[PDB]
Amino acid sequence: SVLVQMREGTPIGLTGIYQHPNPRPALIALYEATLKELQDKHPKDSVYRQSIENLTAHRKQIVEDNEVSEVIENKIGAGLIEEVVIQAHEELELAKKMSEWKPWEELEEKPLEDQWVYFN
Amino acid sequence: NIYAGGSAAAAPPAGFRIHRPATWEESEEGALSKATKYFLLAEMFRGLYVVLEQFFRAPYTIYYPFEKGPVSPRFRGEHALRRYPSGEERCIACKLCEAICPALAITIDAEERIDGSRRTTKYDIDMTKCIYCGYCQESCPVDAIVETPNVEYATETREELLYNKEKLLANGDKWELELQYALDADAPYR
Amino acid sequence: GVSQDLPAGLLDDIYMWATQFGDRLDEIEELLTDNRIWKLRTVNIGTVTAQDALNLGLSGPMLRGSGIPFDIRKNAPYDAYDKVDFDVPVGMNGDCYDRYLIRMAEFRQSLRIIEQCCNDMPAGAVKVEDFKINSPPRNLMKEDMEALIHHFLLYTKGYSVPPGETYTAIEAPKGEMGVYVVSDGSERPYKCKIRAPGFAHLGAFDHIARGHFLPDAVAIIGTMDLVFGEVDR
Amino acid sequence: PSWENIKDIRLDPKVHVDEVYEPIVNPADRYLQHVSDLHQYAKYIMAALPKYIQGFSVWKDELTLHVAPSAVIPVTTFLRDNTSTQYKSIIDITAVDYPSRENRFEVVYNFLSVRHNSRIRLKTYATEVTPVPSITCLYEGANWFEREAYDMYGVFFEGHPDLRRIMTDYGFEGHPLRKDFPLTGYTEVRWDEEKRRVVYEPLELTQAFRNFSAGSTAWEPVGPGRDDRPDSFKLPTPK
Amino acid sequence: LPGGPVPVFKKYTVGSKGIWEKLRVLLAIAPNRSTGNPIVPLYRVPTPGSRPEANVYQDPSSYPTNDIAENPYWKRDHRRAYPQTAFFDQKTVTGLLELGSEATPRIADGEAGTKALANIANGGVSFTQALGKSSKDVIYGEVLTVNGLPPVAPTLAPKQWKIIEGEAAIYPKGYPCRTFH
Amino acid sequence: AIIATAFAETVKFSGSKQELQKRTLALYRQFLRGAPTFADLYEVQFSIPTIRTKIRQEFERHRFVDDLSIQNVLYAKGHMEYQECINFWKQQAQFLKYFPEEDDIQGRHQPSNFVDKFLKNRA
Amino acid sequence: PFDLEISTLLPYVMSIYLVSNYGFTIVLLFLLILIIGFVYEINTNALKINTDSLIYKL
Ligand SMILES: CCCCCCCCCCCCCCCCCC(=O)OC[C@H](COP(=O)(O)OCCN)OC(=O)CCCCCCCCCCCCCCCCC
Ligand code: SF4
Ligand code: SF4
Repeated sequence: SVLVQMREGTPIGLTGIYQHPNPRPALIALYEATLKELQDKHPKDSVYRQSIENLTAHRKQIVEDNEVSEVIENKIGAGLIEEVVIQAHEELELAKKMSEWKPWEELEEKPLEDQWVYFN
Repeated sequence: NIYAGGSAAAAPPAGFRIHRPATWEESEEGALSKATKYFLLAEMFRGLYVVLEQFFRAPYTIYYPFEKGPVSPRFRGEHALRRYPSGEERCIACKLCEAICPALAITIDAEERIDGSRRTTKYDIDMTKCIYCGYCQESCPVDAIVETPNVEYATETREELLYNKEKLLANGDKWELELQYALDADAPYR
Repeated sequence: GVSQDLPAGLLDDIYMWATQFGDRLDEIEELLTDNRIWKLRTVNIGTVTAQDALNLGLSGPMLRGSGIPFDIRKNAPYDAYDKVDFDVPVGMNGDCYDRYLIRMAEFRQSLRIIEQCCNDMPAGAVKVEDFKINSPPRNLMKEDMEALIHHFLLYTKGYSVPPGETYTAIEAPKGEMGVYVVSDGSERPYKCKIRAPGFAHLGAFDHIARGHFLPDAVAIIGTMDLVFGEVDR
Repeated sequence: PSWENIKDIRLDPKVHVDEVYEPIVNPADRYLQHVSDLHQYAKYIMAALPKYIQGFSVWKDELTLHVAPSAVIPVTTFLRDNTSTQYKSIIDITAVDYPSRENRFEVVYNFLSVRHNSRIRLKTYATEVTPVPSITCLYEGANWFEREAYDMYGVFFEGHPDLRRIMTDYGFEGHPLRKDFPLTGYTEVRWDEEKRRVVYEPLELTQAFRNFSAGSTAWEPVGPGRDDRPDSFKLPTPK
Repeated sequence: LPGGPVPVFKKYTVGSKGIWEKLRVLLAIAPNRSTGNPIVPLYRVPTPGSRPEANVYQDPSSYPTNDIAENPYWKRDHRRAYPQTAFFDQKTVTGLLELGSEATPRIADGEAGTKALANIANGGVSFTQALGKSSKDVIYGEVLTVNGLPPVAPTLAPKQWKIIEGEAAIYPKGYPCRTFH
Repeated sequence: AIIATAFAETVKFSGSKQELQKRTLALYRQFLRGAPTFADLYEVQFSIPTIRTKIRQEFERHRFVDDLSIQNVLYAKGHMEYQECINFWKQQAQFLKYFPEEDDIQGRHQPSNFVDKFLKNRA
Repeated sequence: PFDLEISTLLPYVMSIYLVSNYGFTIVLLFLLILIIGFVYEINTNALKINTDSLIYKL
């Protein structure tokens, strides 16, 4: 299991989000899981997979290279490290749903010719 | 450097994480002083004193209808139809006022006067539809319809609030001097 | 732009009022900020988390109270909000008391901006100088043929907007106010929907107010700051 | 040192300019680099969900994604939840009645990403009998907006927990923002003395609505405009 | 600290004089607070209907817009130079993927180029096949970033927040309201 | 969260006609059951059998509608109406809109053939 | 009960001098016994009327 969001303890400035005890390992665990889900259920050609792989690898390199939370969040550039953990969890869930939805296919519903005509 | 799903602007500002709240034991004030404030209601007495200070200041009230609040040249009250100094009406039935009125308050009819002039034969304003926006006054190219600074014309039935041509001309005749004041004051700004 | 230029003696009067609005604020704050009954009625009442604030569509103080520093005046600098200096207050607990503090400090920031504009008001026109959009000054309209034609057409037919659509939002005092207008190339809009912040707030009422007491519901309605012209249009 | 001798501002020397200089600039020019960025971003999104995105449009700083009604849940989830997008705030939901299309209504979603300081718009289509999937499961705020869209237009939102009129009177028949609904409605109310209650009656106006739209211009007013597309998004010409 | 207290005699409000002034200063919570009443000889005088500036006002204008000799209206007619709305469907994005772009072409000349444009505009290649044939160079340069990362949601004016602490803040340390600049 | 209200049913378009007729008959039963509640709430002069008669007429009006989507929409609107009535959201004024017949005779002249319609310019 | 306790002191305050230091002690004991019940009321909180973490199974 991974602790994603602490809902009590020390407030950090954003209501409902409290200080995470051990954030870096939770980030690492979530990044491993999302990488694994991409590699086992996403075609290697899909741009979705390529993008998310590169992004997750980048963030995981940053978290492993750096021990201090402030330095990590400065290098990630996406909020406090608690918010970063929540982002990683959310990307992970999105990847698992994308496996079932299969967006890499061809588009199933084509629009009618009249569908997107405006007054120009 | 290079960001992934983020940017320098999305990175937390310096000091975004708040300092941990202090416990009771790390308090500067002794328990006795805090209890003095607690039991004697210090800030409540400060509030009461601020309230009492107002009691000795000059009030703001004015004694209507013997005094009146400020009124400016631009004020928008009841409507009135103006004349030329020669006493000929200024409205030439161009009906721009009818076309711009956002509430469709204005109803106008026109035809060639017996002397050949283009004049109105019916000019009504429904004062219960009007929103007193003053577009009709900006529109008219001869300053014929204007809005007086008069607000005291409340009526006891609604039928008195349906102004016809005769009423609006009578208002213009009655308020011409004040209309001239407002015009002399604001015409350069129109 | 604006319909008419400022009257001649307005900047001085605004400044004269601005010299004493600070005290007028301090007196309200004397009655309210530290009163323990006020804090009893407002602390930890109507608490909203940051994430639920974003999820519910809340904006303005209702969102800045929960710790998120978002302000359209700073984020999407519109008008002269980039030429003036001001700060943005952000709460941390997301309760009625933080929102009250936020509003009380927005008073001060507004006073600062008003003073800056009183000091830096430039000269020039106040409306766009193309008489195909805004009407010409009446001294031209009564002497010039082109100006008279443009005045006639602007007040009878109106200007024609190029076709397209836009969603434009500003930081209204109650939060984010926006409009989604659809133009068909003609003089009359094809569609105009107004996004009123009060609508989203009152929508979030049932989530916020669950588990509170009836007087706390009154205080919550107060902090949502609803007008109900906004709510239903 | 007192208010009786406070200095008279009214007699202070005011600033005076002789000529005001305001350069002529097209206001769309400030958006050029950002329009290029939005184009790149939209290209990425289409490539990422080719099964769903039927197309996009870009106008100054507003990006629109066109999707079929079945694609709404996946695309909204991707927007809300992907790290590079994070469109956490629902702003509004609405419909626009196009009576020429086979599918009358087009449903519009605006989203806001406080993380990235960016907005996006997503469109779908629907008809008077085909519903759209409700996004209340994703965004709580969409509840009331979808009740408003239904009330005004009649568009159904499949999966909405409590879908009912929000604005119109109780027992109102008709969806007012439909282009075929008349301005003044079909009915009005008054107090009926015989029945001692507010009754509904066919509409009868004392003054009839004067539609001044008959005076629309007989000359095309604006023309074609100009295209602000970046050169990296225009098809190449052979040679 | 700018915006700090200013004394009551620099505020345009009536106040008190004589012995009552000393009484007020002795008995006031904050001696520098004004009473709220505007000074009658100073405030809103002369009245708006009797300003001398009305008889000198002229319509304001700005150069070069007011010039009588060098401005053709069509050079400054911004309404009709409005940006068109650019609609891109999957066929157009395809065409961009295969044939490249006007800025950086990947197309042959003569009939070959026109026929390539044609058969993409007919449906010869789908979007998914387009992406599959797409090389590493084109994917990284023209769909993702040169580093292979996806593009972040663009912002028109990036805002860098700073937090003001200490004496320059609005509230003191205790209160749960911080100052962002 | 924002939770549903009393007698709220999530919107679901039935994929098959039979599964829709099941819901339709349930809704009809709910209306018949609620009739006395409606008679108490809205202080009606008329009788419960007349409420039930009116409900039967309302359900009758769409007895021959074929296309499934239209039936789905009609059912959804009927349920919205039921929820409106049973929760006393509606007032007496709007409720009596449903009941135009129980008001008294409006006048002596309700034309039926061409000559009476013609005399009143309604031919 | 509390009303009865308060009104049971009326005879005491009307006879304080006559009961001297004796009645004094008796009424202290009476008051302390009642104070015990008041303590029970306070500690039982008699008149007074989502914090889980988010865990993902990776
Ligand atoms: C240091 C050693 C002292 C030894 C003991 C002292 C002997 C007795 C002291 C005399 C005064 C005692 C009575 C008042 C005590 C005030 C206690 C209090 O503050 O009540 C707090 C109560 C909520 O309780 P609590 O939870 O403890 O507050 C913390 C909230 N986070 O919330 C409240 O009830 C708010 C307080 C109620 C105030 C009522 C105000 C109504 C009338 C105002 C009276 C002011 C005087 C008016 C006269 C005009 C002025 C001349
Ligand atoms: S004030 Fe406005 S509503 Fe009234 S007549 Fe003039 S334009 Fe019409
Ligand atoms: S706009 Fe003025 S001149 Fe023209 S019809 Fe109206 S009142 Fe008369």
